[PDB]
Amino acid sequence: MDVFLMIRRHKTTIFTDAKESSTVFELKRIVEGILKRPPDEQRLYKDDQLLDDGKTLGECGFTSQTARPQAPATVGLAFRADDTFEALCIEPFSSPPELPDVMK
Amino acid sequence: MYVKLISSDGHEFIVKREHALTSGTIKAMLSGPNETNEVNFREIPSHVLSKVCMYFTYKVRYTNSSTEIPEFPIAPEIALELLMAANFLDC
Amino acid sequence: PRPVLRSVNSREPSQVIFCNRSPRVVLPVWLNFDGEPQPYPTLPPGTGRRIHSYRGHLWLFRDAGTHDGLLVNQTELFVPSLNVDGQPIFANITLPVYTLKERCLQVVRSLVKPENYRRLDIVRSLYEDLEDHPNVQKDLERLTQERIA
Ligand SMILES: CC(=O)NCc1cc(-c2cn3c(n2)CCC3)ccc1OCCOCCOCCC(=O)N[C@H](C(=O)N1C[C@H](O)C[C@H]1C(=O)NCc1ccc(-c2scnc2C)cc1)C(C)(C)C
Repeated sequence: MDVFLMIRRHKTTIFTDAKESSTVFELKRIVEGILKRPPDEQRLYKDDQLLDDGKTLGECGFTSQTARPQAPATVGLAFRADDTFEALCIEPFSSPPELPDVMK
Repeated sequence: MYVKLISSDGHEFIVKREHALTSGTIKAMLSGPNETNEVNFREIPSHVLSKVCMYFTYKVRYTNSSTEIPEFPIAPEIALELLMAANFLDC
Repeated sequence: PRPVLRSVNSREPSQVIFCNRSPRVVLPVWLNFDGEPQPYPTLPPGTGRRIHSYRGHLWLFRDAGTHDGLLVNQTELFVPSLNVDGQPIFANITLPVYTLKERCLQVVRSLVKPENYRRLDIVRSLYEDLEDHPNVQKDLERLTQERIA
């Protein structure tokens, strides 16, 4: 029941897998190991939807079919740092150039 | 365990070392002249390097598997830049 | 004189099911008794057909449009054996895990006429790579040299 994710914040992106049976809290611990900030200092989002820690990834809508190796599902991430949490801000990737005429 | 791959436009992709070591070029860049866990790609923009990281996940998952293998999708708009990247990374 | 990769002319029937477990239109290719590749009717994605074949006959499978290589039971070649019970031999045809480079070539080849390869703004060596289309006869030579070692 493996699920493939892109955890994104600002211009940072983490590629990682996880179980459907694994929880949002267990995902925060994985983020902690990488980005060195504890679970209480991070929020996880699903298109601007605050995910509950106790809920499973499957319950949040991160199914295997929806979150594939070739097309991972996005998880928003926002940190506290100052006092309150910062607003979610996923910086989009660069735009491709115009398709060459020969490829049209 | 993990490494950081940085695009030309400043996007940071954090990926399992094992996955990134799919690329022989990346292996050499990590070893360096003094090793490092970060690599900068001065000619690979974010929309390309993101696709490359997705391919690493794909390759590692579906190699040596009985389960049916889906296509690796490539939009026409990205194909040419991705080919250039793939040529350089040798994966 | 006598190619290593050839069908043997046994006259021992073998019922086979070609099962297309790929998103490609599949071309079945039969190697005749002199090891020459012989095309057969194509299989659309999501389809399978029960086929009359023989023991010791050699098959491989390609994308019908592009001649990209496909796997059959996780290998390149397929050889029907004797039907145990009344069971047909399954030949499950699947995508390989293409390198990223090869997969990019496949997509570029599909969008660009061969005559316009040289109009693309890329290094000369990538032109040569594009022009080196997946070839049945070349893959046989490769498999033949590997067979000895
Ligand atoms: C063609 C011809 O006439 N040549 C024969 C011949 C000539 C001479 C000769 C010399 N000189 C001359 N003539 C003139 C002067 C000098 C000498 C010998 C000679 O014969 C060679 C000896 O071979 C005997 C072979 O015995 C029969 C057993 C055998 O292997 N059958 C083969 C066969 O049936 N096959 C081969 C494969 O296993 C498959 C099967 C097939 O094609 N049919 C089923 C089929 C249909 C559809 C699908 C699909 S694929 C997706 N969808 C569908 C529906 C798949 C399979 C073939 C018919 C292709 C040979």
